[PDB]
Amino acid sequence: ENNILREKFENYARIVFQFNNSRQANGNFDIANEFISILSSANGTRNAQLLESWKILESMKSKDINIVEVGKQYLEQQFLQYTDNLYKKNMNEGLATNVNKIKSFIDTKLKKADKSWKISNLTVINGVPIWALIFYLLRAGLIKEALQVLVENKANIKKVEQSFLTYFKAYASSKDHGLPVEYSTKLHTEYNQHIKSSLDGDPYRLAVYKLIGRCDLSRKNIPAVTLSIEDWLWMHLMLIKEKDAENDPVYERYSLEDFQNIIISYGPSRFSNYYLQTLLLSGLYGLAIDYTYTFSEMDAVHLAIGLASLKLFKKRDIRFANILANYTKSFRYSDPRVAVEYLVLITLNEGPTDVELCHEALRELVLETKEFTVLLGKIGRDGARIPGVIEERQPLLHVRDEKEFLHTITEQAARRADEDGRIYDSILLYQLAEEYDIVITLVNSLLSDTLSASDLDQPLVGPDDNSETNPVLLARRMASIYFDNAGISRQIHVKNKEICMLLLNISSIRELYFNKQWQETLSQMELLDLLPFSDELSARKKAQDFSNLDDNIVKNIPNLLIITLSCISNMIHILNGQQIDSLKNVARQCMIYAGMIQYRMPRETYSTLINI
Repeated sequence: ENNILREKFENYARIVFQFNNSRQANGNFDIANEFISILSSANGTRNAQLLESWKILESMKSKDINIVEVGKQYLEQQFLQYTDNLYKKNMNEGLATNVNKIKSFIDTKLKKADKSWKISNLTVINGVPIWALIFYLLRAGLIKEALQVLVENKANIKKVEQSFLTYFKAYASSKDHGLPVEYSTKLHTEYNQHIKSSLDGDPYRLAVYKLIGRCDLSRKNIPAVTLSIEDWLWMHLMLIKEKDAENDPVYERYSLEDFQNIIISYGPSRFSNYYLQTLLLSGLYGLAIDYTYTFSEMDAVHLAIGLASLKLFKKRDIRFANILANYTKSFRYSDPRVAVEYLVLITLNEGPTDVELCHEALRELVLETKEFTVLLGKIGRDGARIPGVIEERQPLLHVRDEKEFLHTITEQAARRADEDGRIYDSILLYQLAEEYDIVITLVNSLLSDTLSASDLDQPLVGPDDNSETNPVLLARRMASIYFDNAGISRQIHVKNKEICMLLLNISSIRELYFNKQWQETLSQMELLDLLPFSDELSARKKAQDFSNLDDNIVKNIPNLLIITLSCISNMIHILNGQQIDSLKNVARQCMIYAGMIQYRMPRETYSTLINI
C-alpha cells in the first residue's frame, strides 16, 4: 500500500506549507537547505544525486548567476573542499596554506602508489610536479596562487616558455577572459608547434596551456589528466568564451550552446549518476526537470519549485503552472488544502499571465472538487466567514482585488450549483456571497417542497440528518443567524421572512403532530391564520384569501387540512361540560373550504376518510 509515499508526499507538502508561511510572514525560509536536510538522511543512487542537485541549487542562492561562472565556481569549490578534507585528516608538518593543501593532494593522494608517479612525464623540481600544482590550483579556483607558482619557478621553466608566464598573468589580471588584442595569436602558434604534438610533454603543462589559451578547440580533451566527470565538466566550462566572443572574426569561439549540445549528443548513459547535476550545471533547467520526471514526479515538481524560487524559468510539459497543476491532479480530491498550497507557488513567477494562471487553477480547483467549505469558508453566527484555505493565502495571490476575486468565483460556483440543481451548495454559496435575500428565497423553496407530501420523518433531538444537511434544521439555522441581526436582516424582504416563519411554524406543528399532543397542534394550526376555524363566512374568505397566497404556501395547504381533520378526530374520539361542538364546527368549515379549493389541490378530498 505504500505509506512510504504519502509519508513522502506529506513531508514534501509540509516543507511547501512552511515556505508559504514565510512568504506570507515575510521570513527567510530556505527551501534548498530543507531538501538537503531530508535528502541527506535518505539512501540510494537517485537520492544521493537529488541531494547533490539541491546543493547545486543552493550555492546559486543570491549569486548574480552567469551560468558558466557559477557552474565553474561550484566545481572549483567542490574540489577545494575535497582537498581540505583530505588534509584535515592527519599528517602534515607545515603551515596550512592553499598551496600546501594541494601539494598534499598531489603528493599524498593519488599521484603516487609507493613513491613513484602514477602519471608519466611530469616535470619535477625539488620533489614537486609544478605543472600539476598549477593545474590543481586552477582547478580549485586559486588562480592567483597558480600564477604565483609559475612566477616562482621562472628560472626552472623553459624551452623559452617564459612567454606563457606573460599570457597567464593577464589572463588573471582581467576578468579571466584574458583578451589582449595582441598576443594570443603568438601563444596559439607556440602551442601548435611545440606543445600540442609532444610525446614526452608533461600532460599537465598541455592542460594548463590549453585552458588558459583556449588553444585548440577541436581536440576538446586533456589526454591523461581528466580524471573525473566533474573534471570533464570543469574543463569544458573553462573552454567557453562568452563575453566579446561574437567580437573577433575567428571561429575559435565555443559557446554554452555548443557545450549544451555536446552533453545532449551523449545522453544520460555517458554521465551515469551525474546526469542531473550535469544538466543543472550546464544550465539545461528544462531538460533537468524533464530528466528527473523519468524517475520521480514528486522530485521533479520540487526541484522545479527550487528553480522557480531562484527566478529561473524565463512528464514533458515544463512550464511552472502546468508542472504544479499536473502534480495537483494526483491528490486534489483527497487533499484540496494541499492542492491550494501548491497552486499558490504559481505566483513565485511574479507578473501577470502567471498570476491569472494561478487564479484559473484555483477557480478550476473549486469547481469540480466542489470542496466549498474547505476552499471558500463557512457559516455565520454573524462573524462573517470563517475563512477557507484560499482566503488564508490571500496575500500570496497578488490579487489586491478587494476580495472581488473570491466573491466572483463564488458567484460562478453558485450559478453552476443552480444548473445542476445542487441546492445546499447554492444556499451555502449565496451565504458566502452575502446574498441574504437569495439565501432565504432558496431556503423557502427547499423547505416548501418537502413540507408538502406524506408523513413519517423529520428527526427532532436525536441522531439522523443533522444541521444544514436537512431543510427544516437549515431553515432554523438561517432564521436564527440572520433575522435578529439588524444589518443582515434589513437586506432580506419582509415578505421573504414572513414565508420563512410560516414554513417554520408548519414544521413545529409537524414535530408535535404524532408525538401525541393533538390539542397543541390544533392551536398552532389556528395561529397560522390560514385555515378557517370560526364561521362559514371565514371558509369562503379563505378562498378570496388563497389565490393571493405565495406559491410556497399555496402548495402546503393539502397537508394542513387533514392534520386538522385528524387531531380533530383523535381528540373527538367520542368520549366514554364536554363541548365537542367546537372541534367539530372546525372540521365543518375546513370541509367547506376543501370543497371550494380542490381542483386547485392535488387529488385528495380523502379528508372524507378521516371526516367520518
